[PDB]
Amino acid sequence: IGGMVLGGLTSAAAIPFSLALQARLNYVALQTDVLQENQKILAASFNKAIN
Amino acid sequence: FVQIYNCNVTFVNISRVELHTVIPDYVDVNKTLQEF
Amino acid sequence: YKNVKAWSGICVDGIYGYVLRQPNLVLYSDNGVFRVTSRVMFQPRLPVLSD
Ligand SMILES: *[C@@H]1O[C@H](CO)[C@@H](O[C@@H]2O[C@H](CO)[C@@H](O[C@@H]3O[C@H](CO)[C@@H](O)[C@H](O)[C@@H]3O)[C@H](O)[C@H]2NC(C)=O)[C@H](O)[C@H]1NC(C)=O
Ligand SMILES: *[C@@H]1O[C@H](CO)[C@@H](O)[C@H](O)[C@H]1NC(C)=O
Repeated sequence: IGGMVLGGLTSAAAIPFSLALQARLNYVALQTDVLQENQKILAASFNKAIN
Repeated sequence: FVQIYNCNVTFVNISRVELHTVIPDYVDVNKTLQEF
Repeated sequence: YKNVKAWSGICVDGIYGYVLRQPNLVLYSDNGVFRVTSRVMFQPRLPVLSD
């Protein structure tokens, strides 16, 4: 689990999970939008799914 | 590179002219046409 | 998903077809404005010659 947020930084610095996911999105299709409209939708949807 | 508008803060801050010092062989053709 | 007016390529002067290098991209007419998008996610941007 920690591997999800321990993004590839110096030291053992972590990144926000929001960023981690953004990277995993760019993998699929490079994102052309500066603002992450998608993240609040997906976080909410995710939270419901887990519950 | 690809062009995307927006400029989401955490970017190299640079003028079009200065850009050639970041990306070699960049040519500001419009400026060039105005000068030549 | 959106309905997209795709083109197979651009044929300049009736002689020179030019097509997107990467097969995962769509060139389309946004009511006359030509844009490029992923075939997977609707994240449009303007084309460049290097495409
Ligand atoms: C590149 O240049 C831009 C444009 O000058 C700088 O971005 C802007 O930086 C200010 C400082 O980082 C942002 O902070 C603002 O401060 C005022 C207080 O003086 C406050 O009321 C505003 O709410 C705000 O936080 C400003 O939003 C921001 N620009 C963007 C796009 O957000 C950017 O600093 C420079 N880039 C880098 C990497 O430093
Ligand atoms: C760039 O050059 C074209 C050709 O001279 C002219 O139409 C255009 O308005 C110029 N653009 C700028 C930003 O000066």
